[PDB]
Amino acid sequence: REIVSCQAGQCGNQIGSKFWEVISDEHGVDPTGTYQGDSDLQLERINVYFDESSGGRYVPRAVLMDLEPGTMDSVRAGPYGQLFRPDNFIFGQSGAGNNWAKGHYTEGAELIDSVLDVCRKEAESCDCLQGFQLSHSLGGGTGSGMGTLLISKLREEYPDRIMMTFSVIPSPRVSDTVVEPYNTTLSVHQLVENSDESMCIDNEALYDICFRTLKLTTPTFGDLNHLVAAVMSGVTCCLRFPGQLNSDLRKLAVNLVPFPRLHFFMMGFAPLTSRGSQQYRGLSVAELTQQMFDAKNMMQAADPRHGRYLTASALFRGRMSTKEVDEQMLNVQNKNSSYFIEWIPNNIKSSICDIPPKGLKMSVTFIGNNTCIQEMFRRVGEQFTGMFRRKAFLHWYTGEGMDEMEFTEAESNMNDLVSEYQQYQDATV
Amino acid sequence: TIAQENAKLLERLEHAQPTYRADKFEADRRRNEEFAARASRY
Amino acid sequence: ATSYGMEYAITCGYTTDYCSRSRGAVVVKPENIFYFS
Amino acid sequence: TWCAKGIFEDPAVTRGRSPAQVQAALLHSTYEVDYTH
Amino acid sequence: SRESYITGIRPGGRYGAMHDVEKRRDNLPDNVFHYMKDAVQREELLRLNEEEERARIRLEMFAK
Amino acid sequence: MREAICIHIGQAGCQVGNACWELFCLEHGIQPDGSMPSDDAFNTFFSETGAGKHVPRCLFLDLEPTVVDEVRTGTYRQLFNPEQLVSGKEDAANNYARGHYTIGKEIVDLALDRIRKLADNCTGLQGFMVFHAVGGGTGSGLGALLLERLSVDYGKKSKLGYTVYPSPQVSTAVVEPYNCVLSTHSLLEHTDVATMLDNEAIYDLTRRSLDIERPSYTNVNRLIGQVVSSLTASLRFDGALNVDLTEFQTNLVPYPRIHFVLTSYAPVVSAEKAYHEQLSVADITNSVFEPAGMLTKCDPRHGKYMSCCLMYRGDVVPKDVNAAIATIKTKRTIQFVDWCPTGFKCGINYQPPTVVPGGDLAKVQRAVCMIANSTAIAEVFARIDHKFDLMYSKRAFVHWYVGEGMEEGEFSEAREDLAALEKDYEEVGAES
Amino acid sequence: MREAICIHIGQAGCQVGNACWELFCLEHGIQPDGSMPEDDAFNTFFSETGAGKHVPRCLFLDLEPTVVDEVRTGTYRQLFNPEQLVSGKEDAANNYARGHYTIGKEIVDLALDRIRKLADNCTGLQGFMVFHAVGGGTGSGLGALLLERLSVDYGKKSKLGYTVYPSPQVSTAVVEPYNCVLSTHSLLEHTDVATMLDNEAIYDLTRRSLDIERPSYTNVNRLIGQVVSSLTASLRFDGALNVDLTEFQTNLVPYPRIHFVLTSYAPVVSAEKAYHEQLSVADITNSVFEPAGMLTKCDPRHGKYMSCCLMYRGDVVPKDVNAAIATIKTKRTIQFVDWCPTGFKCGINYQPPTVVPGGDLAKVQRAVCMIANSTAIAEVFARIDHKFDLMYSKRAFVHWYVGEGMEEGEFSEAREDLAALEKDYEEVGAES
Amino acid sequence: MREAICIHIGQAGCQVGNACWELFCLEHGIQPDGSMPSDKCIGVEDDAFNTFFSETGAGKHVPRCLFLDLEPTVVDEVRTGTYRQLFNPEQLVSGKEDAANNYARGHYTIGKEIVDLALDRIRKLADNCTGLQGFMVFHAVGGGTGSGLGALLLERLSVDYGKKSKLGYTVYPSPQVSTAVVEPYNCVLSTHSLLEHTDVATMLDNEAIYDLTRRSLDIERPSYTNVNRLIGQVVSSLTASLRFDGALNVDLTEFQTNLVPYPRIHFVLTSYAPVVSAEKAYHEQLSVADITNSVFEPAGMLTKCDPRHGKYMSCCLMYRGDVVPKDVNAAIATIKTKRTIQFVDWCPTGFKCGINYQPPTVVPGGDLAKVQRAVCMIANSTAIAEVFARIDHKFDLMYSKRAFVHWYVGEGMEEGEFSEAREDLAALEKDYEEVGAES
Ligand SMILES: Nc1nc2c(ncn2[C@@H]2O[C@H](COP(=O)(O)OP(=O)(O)OP(=O)(O)O)[C@@H](O)[C@H]2O)c(=O)[nH]1
Ligand SMILES: Nc1nc2c(ncn2[C@@H]2O[C@H](COP(=O)(O)OP(=O)(O)OP(=O)(O)O)[C@@H](O)[C@H]2O)c(=O)[nH]1
Ligand SMILES: Nc1nc2c(ncn2[C@@H]2O[C@H](COP(=O)(O)OP(=O)(O)OP(=O)(O)O)[C@@H](O)[C@H]2O)c(=O)[nH]1
Ligand SMILES: Nc1nc2c(ncn2[C@@H]2O[C@H](COP(=O)(O)OP(=O)(O)O)[C@@H](O)[C@H]2O)c(=O)[nH]1
Ligand SMILES: [Mg+2]
Ligand SMILES: [Mg+2]
Ligand SMILES: [Mg+2]
Repeated sequence: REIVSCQAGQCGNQIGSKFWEVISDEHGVDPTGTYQGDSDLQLERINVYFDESSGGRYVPRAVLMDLEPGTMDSVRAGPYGQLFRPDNFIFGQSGAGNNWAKGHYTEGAELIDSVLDVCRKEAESCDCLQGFQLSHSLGGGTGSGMGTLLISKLREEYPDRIMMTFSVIPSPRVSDTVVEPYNTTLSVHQLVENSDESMCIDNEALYDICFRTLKLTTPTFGDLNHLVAAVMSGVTCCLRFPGQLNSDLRKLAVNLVPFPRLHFFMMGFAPLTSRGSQQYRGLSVAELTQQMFDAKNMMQAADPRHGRYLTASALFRGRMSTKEVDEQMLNVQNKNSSYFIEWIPNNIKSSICDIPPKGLKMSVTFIGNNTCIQEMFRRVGEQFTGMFRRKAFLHWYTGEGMDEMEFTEAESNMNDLVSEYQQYQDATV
Repeated sequence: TIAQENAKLLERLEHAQPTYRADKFEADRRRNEEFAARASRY
Repeated sequence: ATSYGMEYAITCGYTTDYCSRSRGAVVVKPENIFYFS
Repeated sequence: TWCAKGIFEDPAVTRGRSPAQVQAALLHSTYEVDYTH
Repeated sequence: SRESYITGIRPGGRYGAMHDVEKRRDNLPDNVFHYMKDAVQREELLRLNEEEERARIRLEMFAK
Repeated sequence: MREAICIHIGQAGCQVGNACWELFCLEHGIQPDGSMPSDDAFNTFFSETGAGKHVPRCLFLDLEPTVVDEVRTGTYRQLFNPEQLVSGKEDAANNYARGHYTIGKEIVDLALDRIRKLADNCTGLQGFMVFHAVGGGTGSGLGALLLERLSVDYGKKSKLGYTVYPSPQVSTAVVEPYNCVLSTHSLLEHTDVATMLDNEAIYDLTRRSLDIERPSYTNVNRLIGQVVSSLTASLRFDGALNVDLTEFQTNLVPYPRIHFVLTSYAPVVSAEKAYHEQLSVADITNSVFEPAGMLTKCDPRHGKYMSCCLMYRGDVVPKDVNAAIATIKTKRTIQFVDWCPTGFKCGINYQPPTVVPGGDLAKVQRAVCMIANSTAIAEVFARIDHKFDLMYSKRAFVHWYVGEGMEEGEFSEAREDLAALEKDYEEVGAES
Repeated sequence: MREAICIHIGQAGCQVGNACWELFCLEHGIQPDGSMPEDDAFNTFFSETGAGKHVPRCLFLDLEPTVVDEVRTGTYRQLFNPEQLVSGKEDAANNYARGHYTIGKEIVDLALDRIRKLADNCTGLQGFMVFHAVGGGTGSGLGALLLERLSVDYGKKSKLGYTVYPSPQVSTAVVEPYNCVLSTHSLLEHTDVATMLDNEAIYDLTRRSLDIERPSYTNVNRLIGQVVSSLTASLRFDGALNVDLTEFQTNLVPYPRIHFVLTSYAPVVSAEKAYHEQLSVADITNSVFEPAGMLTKCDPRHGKYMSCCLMYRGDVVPKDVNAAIATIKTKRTIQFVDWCPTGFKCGINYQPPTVVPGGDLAKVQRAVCMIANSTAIAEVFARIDHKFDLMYSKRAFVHWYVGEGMEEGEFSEAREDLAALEKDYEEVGAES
Repeated sequence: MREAICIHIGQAGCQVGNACWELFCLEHGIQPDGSMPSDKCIGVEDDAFNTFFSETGAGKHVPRCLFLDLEPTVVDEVRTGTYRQLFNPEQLVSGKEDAANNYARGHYTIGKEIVDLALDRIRKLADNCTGLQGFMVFHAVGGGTGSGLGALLLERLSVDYGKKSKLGYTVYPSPQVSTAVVEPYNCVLSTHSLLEHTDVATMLDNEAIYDLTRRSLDIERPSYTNVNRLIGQVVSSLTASLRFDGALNVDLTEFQTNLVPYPRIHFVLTSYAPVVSAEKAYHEQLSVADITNSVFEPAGMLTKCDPRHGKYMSCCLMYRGDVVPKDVNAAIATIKTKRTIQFVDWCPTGFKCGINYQPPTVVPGGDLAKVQRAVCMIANSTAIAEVFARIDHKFDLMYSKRAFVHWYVGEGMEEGEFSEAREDLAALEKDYEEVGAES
């Protein structure tokens, strides 16, 4: 039932702060933690993401990780910074410096004991926790190294529980550092072997959505984090609110994972409308379905038309009618049969939740195990090979205890991950 | 290997036999007619 | 069941919520009490 | 730091004659609305 | 055909009748004899209780 | 006497049974508080109390707590017993293995405790009626486990499963064919009647025959509850022809392996078209027999009917019932199998159907529900096993099942007995 | 007539007596001031004084002043006599030797003086109900000394010791196995019937049958008081079968050293579940015989019942009493010893239980309390003396006992007495 | 009368025999010294232990067992164990150097210097036993000693004692959990002897016992000790019919003729139920029908061989306790009604049952629990072709370019023996396929 969350790095910390803003907004929780909602449904399942104190204040089941102390101070300065428990902030003195080795072997290892202690405390406080959640950016040092190391340790300590990760994959268009290929290659091979579902964020697609879907002149990281936080809150809405066809995270995982290696998912939201065209658009199930499968609505930069959908899941929120929702994906299955694999008859898992996000009459989050993630992984691997072929930016990693062999092994596991999707893309019955 | 036990499974499904023959039923009906003829003086 | 519909039945016996040994033959409730009118 | 407003908010719910009332109507459940006495 | 002892159906119900298992003992060991004696006595108790509940339900339904 | 115990397994089962129970309370004049403001007819579904309070003879049981807790917080909190309302902590997660080997084992013990308490409270238990969906996890695994335990405990006592099979196209889950093919074990071995209630047929019926723009699972469950009330009214209320569960059990099931039975109900009409149509018995019987009113997505014309049982409610006359039977026999498109000449069971009840306030069904003075076993039902098993074979040809989603205490050979034996089902369906449908 | 004396020794005894007396005053309609707002029905527990009010026939004997001062300053301060409310100055310090050989002797004289006053105030005394905890120090030591004095002084009067034995897993004390072993030495000789009221059995019963998250000593004492009230109701009020303390002690004790007996009570339900269940006599008897509805964790399947005494209260009738008896004999999982064919003692009273305002039990039209001697009791004694051996191997915590005027050999003597107790439990359990 | 000679070979055989004997002595009330102190429930001078124990003038009961290992660790552990007084100073042969996973070493170089003494001891036991039913060999084909010396010993016994019954209880390699790299070599080379000079060869792989202990016993960390405890339970269950009274009495030659339809088809499948622990003993209604269903279920099988994947040819049950002929017949009828357990077409009967009134004896410190009734399967089925299809595929994959062959060649072993082993294993596959084929 309960879900405990972890935020890694500056990216993960900002995204998690936005996510907790969204969750408190949905559940009627003030920045001081007091409950201001006017319904029984908001308070019925607040224990999934929150824990009550002696004074009645609701504290999130969240932990924060960053080797730079300034990120924690920024979280304090945030509007909902007072909501978090003060002892859940585990921070170092020297930053990772965008070094996976520093965040995974030298600075992350010497600090990971405290974060594991805090997650163990939260896990014991949970009556029966559904799983673990993590938000991180694989292109950084802290979000990649410490994030992967914590995924590994939590997998070892809790083998039955389910791991969810939100990994902000970098893109050459938004390549704001130089060691994105190194960090991503060195982290994907922990993500594949230690995360039950690992869904991807690309700032390129986030900016594309902000451009030609949101039509905002100058969004910011705040708007990007809100866009990812909305779907992050919607993927777990079934636990917190009832529905005509309720589901949960384990149902989503079992329906979206046909084979163990294929747990890297799509990610999308609807209805996303511009500030002007918002009043004129009639929000319906048909509009939601039309926006879900649109390429421009995906928040990772890879064309879904190129690949085939192994499977997909639609978390519809709002009081709806069920044959409409079922038929709006049946007809998509029928008219896009070339975009869906043949050996799976039903490639869509529809889940219905009664409560939509407040401020909307209707909503949906889309999570799909598409076969075009191999394009993004291929691009990352090509960049990694280009850098690694000539010892470029390698001494920084090697001097921190890492071995030259581990880079080759990470590239090899990337190749396995790519080849699986490659050979299921063109598979024939 | 998965093709190997897929072929084995297909063979076992082909060899699968229902509970009702309708030929055992016919044989039992022949026996039933024999018993009725043994009885039923008329 | 009477000709005038469902109606309270009249019986003869002591009604006691407190099943005391001594008060077996003593009326202790207004239920057994009747008044002329 | 500035964040845009109204991105994640529908006008019919947020702004209108009875925004609190429409929010309260939304925040009920399907069993509650369909199954009443 | 002749399958009654596996089908579990005889006239008079699934339960049998009382008899002296001491007489039916013939070179059987103590464990088997004890199992048989317990089975017979307990069978008799089941039969009495089934008849009692059947009669009680008859009476109740007549009273209704 | 003649009581029947209701079991509601999974989310679908709980919601269907909850609609059934609001309909039962409305029909018997029982408020959500559980009392009659102002006749032993409710006894078969409600147990009396010394304070004059009525408690349903039901067991809601789901491995996840959302639906049951929300029912607890709902209108019928004072109606439903605090126990017999079991909630789990983690669902079966749409997994037969999780529902039957990992999570169902820690809850079936208290499930049987509740069922035993209900049976002890009962006096004339006619049988069990189990509502669940074979495509989910809890409705598959926990349902199979509970059916196994009930079969080994209560013996030959009747168990009717009003189950929601996958529909040919309108399906929610992806491993739902796995769940169906694996629940085939229990729904073939440890149940005597299995009535299919797939959602696509409900949807198309409420589209082309009931005329509301956006009905949903609520309307689906209301109509299913109307159907089950039609089935149980024969023992609930007096009539010209009264049939209990075992009365029609043998009349509907010709062979132990042949107990999956199609269903249909009519008139399913709205208020606008209710008062302009003379809904005669012949008209409603013809509407039921037509595939337009058929309640499960399967074409009868592709197969042959083996045995129908008709439940008429209202002012239906014994002349009208067999006049409709004669017209049906004269009709050629509704062909019965050669070896079953009569092929008909009839039960007439003097209680007209009751319409739930705020619902979609219109008040009609008479109605009829047909529960019919026919050879045409081989198609649902054929399509579900084709889907199972397509997904199982290279072991998709099988690691989830085998990582939760399940063997590879369980899928093989499910394919084996489903195969035996289509073969013996075909062989009993074959002409002499 | 039929007077009886209650002696509450120790902290547990004092708390249990507080619960029992707050139950008894409400049972008899006596206000806490001692005066109620031709009634010779309270005589067994209260005596009419020279003021027109009623004073209980109880003695709260304890070596430390906290609990007795709480009683003297509580709501029942005007009810209890200023005497017969004995207060010590320093407790036994959780030491059997300290409570039996050093401080027990300077207080047992005045305890016996109070007992003499109670007895010669009484006119038809039947026996003494002793409430204590063998796990602790005072209830073990002073209890042993006082029971020895009563046994040598008052002759063969009934001795009903309802004491709180150590629980299998969690115990308040750490020398608690020592205290239990050294107190059973005396209770085996000077207690006609001994009843166990261990804490975790009551905790589990109140958690799973009363649906309260955190009941406490108050709630367990309320349950114990309900048990004692049910046991004494046979003599308090007239019924179908009235049985006295002497009447059931010989029925329950087969051999002189076989007198430690389990206990159970039903129904124990909350207000939420009270109005939803039809608490039939068969249902309550089955709940009693079940291992979840009993106040001792001596799993009856581990042994064989020797003699079960049942106390029915309310509208219970002898025929469904014996129907419950017969179905209990018919139940598979429990068996009786082969030399107790009868094995059953029954007593029916017409007075239903009375609930306490602000309490935890809902009003029930009938109830049943069991006191049972069974061979499964040897398991708790085996655990207790196994713990005793574990502590005594290293001579841990023995200096405290030997420094309070206790010989070291008494530990060993009690150890082989417990060994003989388990051996002859096994002997009487062995089939002929 | 009805004596049987136990012969244990190798480390696995020695430990299996140790478990079997520690079970037998407690089942017959024999102390570790070798004497029965006093029994009142059991009649005195009862010739029930005569089959497994030979009486001595000092009231001693010397086991009719021979231990034979080319290396002294296990036999010296037995000599220094708690059964030193019980076991004969002889009958406990010790070597000086093991075969070391080498069939060639166990059969050609080191086996010849100890086979003479092994046959000396065997002839001593045969002279002592006047009603010898047969020899029960206990070993594992994985090890070099158990392969080579086992093959040599069985060949010598077959050529010396004629048509005496031979029960070869062999721990075959498991599909994945295996401890030896040349184990496919040893297994494929031992099939000559295990096919020619063995009357009934019993599948006793390891990982099946591992899974059975991890599921039925609900114990997470068991070992070879628990594996041996279960295997001894099975052995005693199937061999106590000739030691205790029962409704249906069966001897070794009495049931091997039922098990084995054809001379080459004698490899057999085992299961045992109800196998429960102390906690789960009272949690189930263990009746005859329930225990028979659990026996026929593949979950309770003691070897990795799915019954659903083949045709059952012969099958006999060994019931112990308060079982009754009606109960076993009802169990049989339920099995016929069940279709997941379907027999071969040409064998209609296919069933034998033996009933013994002696319930199983639980060893103290073991994970088993007392059961009022129990039953052990032993069945010859066509499904056993798959373990051979796995082991020969493994052997061919290893033998593709002559791996580990030099070790065998250097120990006086012909190179073509590997090819001959492959050929008659292929024949043992083909005759299984032919006999399972529909007529
Ligand atoms: N008729 C009807 N079917 C429903 C209803 N709700 C869900 N279903 C069916 O349930 C199927 C999906 O299964 P799940 O979502 O796993 O629900 P479940 O069968 O109870 O299984 P669990 O969720 O694991 O407990 C859908 O295909 C629907 O056909 C309902 O209200 N009425
Ligand atoms: N049922 C019940 N048991 C109690 C209660 N209070 C204490 N106990 C039991 O008493 C045991 C400990 O002994 P004490 O409560 O100290 O009684 P005592 O030994 O006579 O008092 P001291 O000699 O001062 O220790 C614990 O193990 C409890 O099980 C109570 O309120 N109700
Ligand atoms: N069932 C069972 N199997 C065993 C036991 N001990 C060993 N085994 C297995 O049997 C296989 C072969 O046993 P052995 O013939 O004794 O081989 P070994 O132990 O190496 O000894 P050598 O044969 O002399 O080489 C080993 O690989 C073990 O995995 C046991 O006690 N019981
Ligand atoms: N969505 C989002 N992405 C961010 C934010 N801040 C940084 N990023 C992304 O995170 C990546 C760099 O991560 P980094 O800060 O080095 O991670 P760290 O080293 O663990 O702190 C860049 O590619 C950015 O696009 C933010 O506030 N929101
Ligand atoms: Mg569910
Ligand atoms: Mg004290
Ligand atoms: Mg060796």
